[PDB]
Amino acid sequence: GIVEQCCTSICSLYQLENYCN
Amino acid sequence: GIVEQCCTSICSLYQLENYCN
Amino acid sequence: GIVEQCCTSICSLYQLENYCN
Amino acid sequence: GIVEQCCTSICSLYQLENYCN
Amino acid sequence: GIVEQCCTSICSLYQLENYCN
Amino acid sequence: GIVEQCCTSICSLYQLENYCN
Amino acid sequence: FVNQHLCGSHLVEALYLVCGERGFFYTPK
Amino acid sequence: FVNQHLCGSHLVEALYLVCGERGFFYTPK
Amino acid sequence: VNQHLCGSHLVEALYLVCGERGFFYTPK
Amino acid sequence: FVNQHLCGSHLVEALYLVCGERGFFYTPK
Amino acid sequence: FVNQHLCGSHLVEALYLVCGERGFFYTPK
Amino acid sequence: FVNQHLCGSHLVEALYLVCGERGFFYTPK
Ligand SMILES: Oc1cccc(O)c1
Ligand SMILES: Oc1cccc(O)c1
Ligand SMILES: Oc1cccc(O)c1
Ligand SMILES: Oc1cccc(O)c1
Ligand SMILES: Oc1cccc(O)c1
Ligand SMILES: Oc1cccc(O)c1
Ligand SMILES: Oc1cccc(O)c1
Ligand SMILES: Oc1cccc(O)c1
Ligand SMILES: [Cl-]
Ligand SMILES: [Cl-]
Ligand code: NA
Ligand SMILES: [Zn+2]
Ligand SMILES: [Zn+2]
Repeated sequence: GIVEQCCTSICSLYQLENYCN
Repeated sequence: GIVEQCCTSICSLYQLENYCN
Repeated sequence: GIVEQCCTSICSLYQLENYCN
Repeated sequence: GIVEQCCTSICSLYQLENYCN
Repeated sequence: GIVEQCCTSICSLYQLENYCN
Repeated sequence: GIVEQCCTSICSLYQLENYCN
Repeated sequence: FVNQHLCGSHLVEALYLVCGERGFFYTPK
Repeated sequence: FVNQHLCGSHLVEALYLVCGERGFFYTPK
Repeated sequence: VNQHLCGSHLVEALYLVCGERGFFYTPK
Repeated sequence: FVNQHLCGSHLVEALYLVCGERGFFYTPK
Repeated sequence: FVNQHLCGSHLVEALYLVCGERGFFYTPK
Repeated sequence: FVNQHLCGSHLVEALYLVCGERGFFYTPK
């Protein structure tokens, strides 16, 4: 999930863009 | 929308729960 | 205290309400 | 209260210290 | 560096002032 | 300054990037 | 409008605390 | 009253940093 | 508690990255 | 300890939202 | 004045996020 | 865990408050 993926290591803006509508 | 409803007047936590999944 | 209780485990908003005056 | 005093004009850190325990 | 200096032990506001322009 | 430019109109993250080191 | 931008930033943080595990969809317009 | 709601959010974060171990009382009354 | 704190920063980063597009936050 | 310092910062924001008009007292000690 | 104070608070957080490793200088005046 | 990143987020907010009109510099390296 997003926490599993982004709280262990830092997510870039590209990875975060994945969640935009 | 949530903006029109909650940025013009304060929404309580109960009103905000309306927007949860 | 609140720190001992809510920083070691997650406090729900219901639990936090106890610290309101 | 603190809101009237500090949401109209900016309160310095010294002024905010007035509200510490 | 600020990160090495303030992310294990808490830096007081007094110490943080060293990083102001 | 950045305040004059970005507190009147919303600056996108692309525009803000111009202020990075 | 910056005032709406700033208000929405606080709205998302409130939704995060209220919704918890349920999560939420945030749609401006 | 939303401007005041947003302001208070920042006020408590400033009080937290300024007061440190002393703690603080927030009473918007 | 670490994940809860991280999640708070995540929604804020999502808000800024997604802009008027909005976003979907689903931890479960 | 910075981890407690950071946790306290979020706790204060949660208290602000849940307590509303009532206000609250933050005394970590 | 207060509106700008609050706006700046969010501005620095956006700068921290977009600038990442590079860092940044924040000069309001 | 992303501890340094979260720490930085809070340092930037404290620096904004502390430094005021002088502004500040943030270099994570
Ligand atoms: O991986 C993360 C976690 C929190 C904020 C962020 O920008 C990135
Ligand atoms: O009406 C609102 C607007 C922003 C945050 C919040 O908790 C409520
Ligand atoms: O247990 C906690 C700690 C920090 C914020 C929060 O909402 C709950
Ligand atoms: O204590 C509260 C207040 C408002 C909403 C909620 O879920 C809990
Ligand atoms: O007057 C104010 C209002 C909000 C935060 C702050 O540091 C000062
Ligand atoms: O040492 C620190 C780290 C983060 C915020 C702060 O006010 C102090
Ligand atoms: O124009 C702005 C002002 C404040 C925060 C932000 O992300 C953009
Ligand atoms: O639980 C946490 C959160 C942020 C920084 C840290 O060192 C620990
Ligand atoms: Cl604001
Ligand atoms: Cl944190
Ligand atoms: Na780490
Ligand atoms: Zn704000
Ligand atoms: Zn945090």
